[PDB]
Amino acid sequence: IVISRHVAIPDGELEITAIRAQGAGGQHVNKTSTAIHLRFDIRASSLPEYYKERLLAASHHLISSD
Amino acid sequence: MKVRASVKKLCRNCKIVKRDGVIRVICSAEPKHKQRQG
Amino acid sequence: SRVAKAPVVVPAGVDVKINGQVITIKGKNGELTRTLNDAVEVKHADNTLTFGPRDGYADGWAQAGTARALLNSMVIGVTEGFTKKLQLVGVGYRAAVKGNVINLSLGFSHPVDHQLPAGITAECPTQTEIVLKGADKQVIGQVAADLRAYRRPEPYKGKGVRYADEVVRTKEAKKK
Amino acid sequence: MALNLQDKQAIVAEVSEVAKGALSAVVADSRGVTVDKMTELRKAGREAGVYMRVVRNTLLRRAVEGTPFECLKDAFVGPTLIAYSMEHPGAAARLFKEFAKANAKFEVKAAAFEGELIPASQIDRLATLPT
Amino acid sequence: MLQPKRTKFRKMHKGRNRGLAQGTDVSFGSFGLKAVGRGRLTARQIEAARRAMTRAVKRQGKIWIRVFPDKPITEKPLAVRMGKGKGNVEYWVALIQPGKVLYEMDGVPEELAREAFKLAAAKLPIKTTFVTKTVM
Amino acid sequence: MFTINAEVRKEQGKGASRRLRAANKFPAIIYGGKEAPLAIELDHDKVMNMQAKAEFYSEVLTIVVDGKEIKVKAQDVQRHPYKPKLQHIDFVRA
RNA sequence: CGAUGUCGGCUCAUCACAUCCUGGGGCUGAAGUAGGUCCCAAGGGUAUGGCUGUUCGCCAUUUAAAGUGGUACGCGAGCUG
RNA sequence: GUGAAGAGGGAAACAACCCAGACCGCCAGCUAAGGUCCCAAAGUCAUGGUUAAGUGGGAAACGAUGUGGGAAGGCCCAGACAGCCAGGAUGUUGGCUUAGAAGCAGCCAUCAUUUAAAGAAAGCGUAAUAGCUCACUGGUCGAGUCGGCCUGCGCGGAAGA
Repeated sequence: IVISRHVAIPDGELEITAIRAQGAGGQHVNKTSTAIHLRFDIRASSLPEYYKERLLAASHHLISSD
Repeated sequence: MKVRASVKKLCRNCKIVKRDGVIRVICSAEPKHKQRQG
Repeated sequence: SRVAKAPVVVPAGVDVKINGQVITIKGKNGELTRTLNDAVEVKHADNTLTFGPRDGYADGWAQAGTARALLNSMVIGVTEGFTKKLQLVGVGYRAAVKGNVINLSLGFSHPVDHQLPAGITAECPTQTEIVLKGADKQVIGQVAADLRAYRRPEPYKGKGVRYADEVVRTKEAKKK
Repeated sequence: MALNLQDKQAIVAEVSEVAKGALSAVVADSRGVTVDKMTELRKAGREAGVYMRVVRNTLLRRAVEGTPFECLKDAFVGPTLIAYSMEHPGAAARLFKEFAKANAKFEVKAAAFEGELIPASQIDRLATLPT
Repeated sequence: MLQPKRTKFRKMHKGRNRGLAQGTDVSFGSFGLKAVGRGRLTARQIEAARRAMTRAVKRQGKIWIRVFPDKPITEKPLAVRMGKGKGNVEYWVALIQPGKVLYEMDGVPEELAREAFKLAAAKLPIKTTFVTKTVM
Repeated sequence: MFTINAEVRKEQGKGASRRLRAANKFPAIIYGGKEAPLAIELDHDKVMNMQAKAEFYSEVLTIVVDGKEIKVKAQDVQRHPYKPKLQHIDFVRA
């Protein structure tokens, strides 16, 4: 449940990570306020087969080669 | 075997024992019914 | 309790003396000596083994039935002797007896050598079998289990040193 | 059972036959099959039928309590299960003949057809009767 | 979900929950589940237990739901500081005092009812107890 | 058959009732007719197994209270909310 | 707040076990090989680079594996800026 | 209410927690909270139960032939609980989809014979079978035994630098 337009896309298929930010804002942005999400989403897990096929086919940025 | 927090009588032959302080479910019929602590 | 309320009468001739708290059975298959827990009071008196539920030791009644079956099987062993028979199940397996040591091959690279304890005697009627005789039911049971533990039967065909009386289940592949 | 009065009902069912007892027929077949018992009952089924009462509640506290009203001779054998094959018109009937059939077919045991109540004999043959 | 249609007040106090229950009596059905514990019932929990009970009887009997949530407890959007007023209403909860009958059911046998009520038993957040409808 | 050997109460009130209810015996009272209302004590354990018999309500009780035996009828049943036990039952003097 | 110097890297570590590898086992929709999950185990071992200031990450190529974290998210009276 | 603006005794250490309001001296006595095996002052106190986990001396949903005490109930020397010695059948492929699916893929339904008893069926295994059978039914030993209910204390649940 991280709901899309058609598939409900179930939780468990997303690994939320927090990485130290990138900005010119002192101590807050460099260490503590990590608050940056590098969302780990993979195609192999329950995406409605055409969604899997129309994900690897049309290459795009933000997706890996795998 | 399968560890849990709840040992249950699943089959009709699954016997219950408190072996070595640990409650376990032995089964003389189905070998995949072996359970541990709980 | 139930079995504790059932006396054990020894077939005369197979002498039994009570040396304090250790029971000594002298018979035809040797001499058996085993200790006992301090909760049971024993007495031969006629030839009937009676066990007593002593006070204080609250596990005494449970200890009675325990000591009963032990001594029952003990005195029977010195008279006739206990027997186990294991079949060497498996194509290409070899098992033979050479003196007091067992030289067998479970299909391994190196021949497995097993040693007979004290009075346990081994012989093989056929190349694919072993039969063990002895006095105690523990030592006869241990070696039968240890030889089974060298190679347990498979769940696909059943190759291995198993008990001739124990039936193994028969599984089969998922689709092939 | 289903009730102790049903156990008492089985007791009074036995006394209905003991009040009409003429002979005594024993069968100690401890090892038998359903069809084995049926093969003997079809011989009884076409001679008489269900009339040959086979109420087997032969405990020492069951059958022994249901016999002493009349023909007390079978109380000495009492227990150790006896498959009774007795009927009302059983006075010198073909009941002894039905056991020799079983000794040749499927049963090596049938209490060796003894006979206790008035056959004027024991385990040995009973053929000379007004049957 | 069970929500009050046209509520007078959008948000009320979190108050207190004490004393022994009110609905001790069972009259509509014949067998009912009672709450021996003391806690809170969320809207989703009661709808989950309604679905997890309508499965076992497969359209037989007559299921009753004694309580209605009617009290909106609230949560705030995380990472906000305290103050500025109460949060937005999220879900409705009913307070349960010990001895409250939750469900009622009849049109089912005594044996089947004891088993089906075990299904909803693990779906609710407090301690359970099974009872039956008696005269008086 | 519904005969209960009962005793009378020497004390009453809120805590006093809980004092004896903890001693495995609950209170009850009989009213009706024109006579005086009598607060009667009776053991708890027996009644829970006696009320299990459904005829207990509809049939006329015949309990005794220190010599004089009075025939009664059950009026109210106050069960403990969550715990399976009784607290107080009302008796119509009938 | 009459100062407790700030990410990353470097050097140097050290502990936890919720174990990445090696080890010992239960089970299988476990034939064999190879895999899946769970349990016991912290002794030791636990990548070089391209790009980025980076941690993170992607990619190339490896390896038995390239574990996850605590330690002022270790370590600036040790270095770097 | 206390601390703040009250020290003293106890809660190991601990302003606010429990007891208690320091005028000074004393090598004097009686109590409070809390304690009385040793460190450490005083009970290895008396009597009668209780736990086997070092619980006690960190915690839940839930699980469990742990175990103590209490009440009722089912069955029980016209002999049970459990094993053992025998059976588990009579039409049947159950009609129906009978495409191969024989009580053993599945709708749905389900009577009566032999009787001390046996569900047109409890399960593994089978395209479909067989076997073993679990129910339920006879003898053997023959003493109590079985299932829940209310509570006392415990077990597991329970992994960090």
